[PDB]
Order: sequence, then C-alpha cells, then structure tokens
Amino acid sequence: SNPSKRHRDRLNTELDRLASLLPFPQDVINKLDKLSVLRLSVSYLRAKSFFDVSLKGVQDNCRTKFREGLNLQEGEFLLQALNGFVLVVTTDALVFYASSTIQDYLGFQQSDVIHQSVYELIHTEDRAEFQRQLHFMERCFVCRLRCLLDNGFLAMNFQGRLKYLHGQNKKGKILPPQLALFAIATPLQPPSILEIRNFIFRTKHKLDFTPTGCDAKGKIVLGYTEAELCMRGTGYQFIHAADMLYCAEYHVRMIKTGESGMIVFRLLTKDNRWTWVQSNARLVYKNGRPDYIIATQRPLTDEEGKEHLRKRTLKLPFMFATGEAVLYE
Amino acid sequence: MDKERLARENHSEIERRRRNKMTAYITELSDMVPTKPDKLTILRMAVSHMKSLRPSFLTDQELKHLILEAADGFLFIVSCETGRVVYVSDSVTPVLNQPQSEWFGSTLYDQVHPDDVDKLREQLSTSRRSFICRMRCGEPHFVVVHCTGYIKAWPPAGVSLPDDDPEAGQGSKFCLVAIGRLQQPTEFISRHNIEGIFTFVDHRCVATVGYQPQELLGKNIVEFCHPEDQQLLRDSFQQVVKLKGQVLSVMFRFRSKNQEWLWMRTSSFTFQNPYSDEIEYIICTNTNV
DNA sequence: CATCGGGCATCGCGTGACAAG
DNA sequence: GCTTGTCACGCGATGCCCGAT
Ligand SMILES: CC(C)c1c(O)cc(/C=C/c2ccccc2)cc1O
Repeated sequence: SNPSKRHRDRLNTELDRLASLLPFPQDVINKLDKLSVLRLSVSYLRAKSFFDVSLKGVQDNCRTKFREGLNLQEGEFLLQALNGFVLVVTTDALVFYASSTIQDYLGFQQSDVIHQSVYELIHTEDRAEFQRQLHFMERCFVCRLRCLLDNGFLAMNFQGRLKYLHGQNKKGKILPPQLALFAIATPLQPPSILEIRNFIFRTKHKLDFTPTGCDAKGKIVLGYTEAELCMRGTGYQFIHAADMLYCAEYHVRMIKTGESGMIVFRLLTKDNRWTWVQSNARLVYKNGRPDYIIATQRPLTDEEGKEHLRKRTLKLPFMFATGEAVLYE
Repeated sequence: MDKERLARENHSEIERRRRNKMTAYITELSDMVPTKPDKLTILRMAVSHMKSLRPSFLTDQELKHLILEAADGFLFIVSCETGRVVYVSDSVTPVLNQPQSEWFGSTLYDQVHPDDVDKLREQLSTSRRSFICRMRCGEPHFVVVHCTGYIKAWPPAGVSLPDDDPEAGQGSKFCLVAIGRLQQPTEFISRHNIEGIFTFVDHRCVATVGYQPQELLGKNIVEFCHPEDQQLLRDSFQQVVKLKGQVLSVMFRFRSKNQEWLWMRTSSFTFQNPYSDEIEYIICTNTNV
C-alpha cells in the first residue's frame, strides 16, 4: 500500500503489456529494458504507419502451390541474397529500420539499432560524409561502420535512394514528410588471391614455358585443372603485365645458366584473379641438352608481394602497372 | 572534484535524462496512435492499437518493399543442375520488361546473352556469387544486369512441396537464389592477341576512355574505333607482327563510354618468347591527345 | 453558474540496491 | 574491484475530481 507505488505499478503493467506485443521472439523480449520497450514499440508504430501509405505475388497464370510458398518468403530470400543489410535512416539520422542480417555483418542485434542515431554505428571520420549523403536523388557511396565481429570496423558500399518517409506525423507549435535514405549496405571487394595455408607447388613446362603438368597444391591455388592449364598458351599468358619483363629476364638467365634465381611476380588464376608467387625455374636435361622446366612456386601475400615489388632490383617499363586480364584457349 | 560526488551527480543526470527519453518516447506514441491525455492513457491506447495491428519486425512483403525501394532488382531462384528457373518474382516486369510467363518453364541460360552462357556455367558449378551478364527483354534487346546471390540447399525449409507440384520430380540438390539489378588526359597500357582482342587492360582506362577494365577485356579494340580508323588500325596490328620488337605508332579516335570520340596515339610492339622467339602478345600504350 | 478545500493520482527528482561487463 | 546502467523507492509539487460552499 503506497499511492505512487501503485501508480508506477500501473505504469509498469502497461509497459509489460506493451512489451508482450512487440514482434520479436520472447527470448529477445525478456532481455529488454523499459526504455528500449517504448523505443521499439515507437519504431513498430512508425514502420506500420509508413507502410500503410507506401505498400499495398505470383501472377495468377503461373500459379503452383510451391511457387506460392516461395512467394510468401520472397522477402527473406531477397534479404539473404543481399550479401548485406537494409538500412532506412531519417533526416534526424535515426535508424528507421535495419534488417536482422546486420547482426551477421556488424554484430549489432537489430533490436538495439532501430530508433537509435545511426552515427553510433559509423566511424567519426565518415559521419560527415554520411550526413552529406543524407541531404538527382540516387546514392552510391562508401562508409566504415562499427564491427563487433572483429572484437574493428568494416568498410561498406551503400547503394540506395532518398524517398519521402510518409506517416511520421511530425509537428511544430503538422509537418510534411522528409527524405529518408533507403539503402543496402554491402561489404567491400578485393581483387587478389592470398593463400591462408606453406603451400609450395611445382609445375612442369616446355622449354618455351608452356605448362605440361601441375601438382595438387598448384590446382588448389591457381584454380585450373591440368588440361585447361596446358591449353591456354605458354606461361607468359598467365603473367601479370607489370611482371612479364622480369620473368623474361629470369627465363633468359635460366636458359644461359640453368637456374632462374628467386623471382617474384603475379599469376592469373582461373577466376581471373592475381596471386603473388616467389618462383624458381630449373632446367632438366636429356642427353646433355635442355628438355623441360620445373618451376616451383610459394604462394605469397600482397603485403609481402608489394614489398618485393618496391625493393625491385631491375626496373623495366610497366613496372607499376595495375590491371585485369583474361585468358582463352 | 571529489570522487564519490562526481560519480553521484553523473548518476543523477543519467537518471534524469532516462526519464526524459521515457517521456519523449511516450509523446511519440501519442503522436503515433489514432487519438491532452496523461501518460497512462497514452500507454493504454498504444497497447490497444498495437493489439489491433497484431515473428519478425516486418512482414515479408514489407521487407521486400524496403529492399526494392532501396536498390530495385528482382529475385530469381534457379538450379545449379540445369539453370532451370524455379522461381522469379513479379519485379522482373519493371526490371527486364518481361512477364513471369517468359522465365517460368525456362532456364537461366535461355535468358542471358549467348556469349555469356559459359560464364554463367562457371557461377553455377557445384557460398556467395556476384557476377554480371546480359539478359533479354521488335528484335532482341539485351541489357547489362548485375546479379548477386548465394547457393542454397534445395528444397527450402518451411515451403511445402506437394505431390502433384511440378517441382516434385525435379529433385534439385542446390539452387542459386540471387537478385539482379539493372545498369582527363592520361594513358593506359594494354595487351592484345594478334587479332586485336583486349586480354589485359590497365586500370587507368577509366581515366582515359572512361570504361571499366571489364568493359574492355574480351572485345576487339577495333570495336571501339571510328569506322574510318578501322582499316588503318588493323594494318597497324598486322604490320606490328611482321616487325617484331619494332615500335608502330598510329593515331585513331576511340569512342569513350560517353560515346564521344577521343583522339588517341597507340604505340604497339610484340613480346618475344625468349626461347622460341614467338609472339606472346602485343603491348599497346594508348595515350590521349 | 462559478470557487474552494479532500484525498487520491500524476509526475519529476535524487538516491540506493544490484547486476552485467 | 571499478563502471555503467536498470529498476524501485521515498518524497513532495502539482493535477484531476467533486461535494460543499
Ligand atoms: C602454369 C602457369 C600458371 C605458370 C606456372 O605454373 C609457373 C610460371 C612461372 C614462370 C617463370 C618465369 C620466369 C622465372 C621463373 C618462373 C608461369 C606460369 O604461367
């Protein structure tokens, strides 16, 4: 018995009824605090109010029941195909919505991000750029957001648009809708292969460096099988353009002495990626005359490949060229 | 100042602004439900409205709505076993100007450019996938499409597969579930076969011709050259082979990605295999004028 | 038609218990 | 063994309601 105690008991029982109705699993609801309960219910109301204005499957001439089952999860399928997460943010930099997959990419559970300031997730060095993006209306940019999986940040491509967020019922002593960013955030993409595993691999070549054999680890690293490896030309068809002259010099060194010497260069994999290698080419002889080459390579990382490149002995044209390549039969 | 009091006053402010956030949220709920009342009235009206509105935060179609509003695209679920179109969303009509009639009963290979039909194969053999191709649409019209997606075990959990369904006898083991969406005076080096096909493209090409390296590789250089400059550029490419190791310079205009003509000076020379002295490729240094 | 004191309900404030990290 | 934060609670200052003026 106590007046204000019973008043706050009424407040708490209404807060309990509000928490019981949130569209989250009960294991997520039970670990919620009252402030987050109110915040999440506000978020749910604002979302449903916007969808009441903006929204509303298989055309009924292709209709099968398996197709209808798939259509009823079309949304989740699109979400899984994003390789990222959806982000809807308001002019006040409030996370109007974030998809659950944010937990898969940044570690932040969706329950804790909605109706919170998006800058809490964004690098201080990038909040200015993000706010510049928040204010002719399609958007394509990059930003580094907090990464709890690293525990640590992650650079993400944002692709989206600015559309009027209806049904927000903003006021002043009634307001029009303002532009909210509807965007998809995806990770960044690299272009070179680095082996995680020492993965020494040997391959045999003709005297013009045309490949004829390759061991297991070579297949594991370069992506080709034996046949496709040999039917693509000589070895120079796989070498990065910024390296072809160095390998040619070391090939003439091997021709004249039998040994290449430790050389470092890049090779084109089956998926058209560049992998660093430190290699050595030795000549086997038959009846005292050259027969074939046995080139053994160690997979290198880009951090040490670039280090070998900057401490380059000889210098030749195209030394610092960067580019992509292809390879046919 | 004093330890305990600094902590105490900051706790004071923390609780004060906790109450502030609480009240602010309750007035947001007041703005957000049908129908000045006190906070308990607001909470009761809010719980009644939320019960009228009612597990995921959004329904499936709200999630799809957000995705497609953000970055367009259309969902297609094909099989890796044959590329058979198991599913395609309705959003394929605003993306490719094609009905769902055209993709169902087909395979992904029938819907893309023929020259891409093999690249497609490399993306379906045996988690994530990210490629680009050319999809169909009074003669044939192809459009560049960036697809991204993943490989999923078929059939999906929770989707019933009835006995009389056409999928019953399919029995695919894996599927590509993907979304497909539409869409400076320097010099860059390049390598070509003796026919003139880009096989290595310097990244500086975007600064000189505006194309991405992928937009150039695989195509012949003459394809980007003015119809008049073509026989001259071809003669240059053929005479660079006869004069191996010698430099051949030739000026011609190159259609930029903005479809402008840019005058360029290309200097070409062969690459000699140090053993056989045979031509490996042609090195060009394409420079803007 | 107000105005006025009862008693309970709202409401904001500061502090202590307690616990997750 | 300290930090940050949640929750309850004691406590008055007004608030609402309403017979009684
Ligand atoms: C088969 C292919 C991927 C390949 C290889 O397996 C080794 C080499 C190495 C060549 C070389 C050249 C000079 C000196 C030492 C090695 C080049 C290739 O294209």
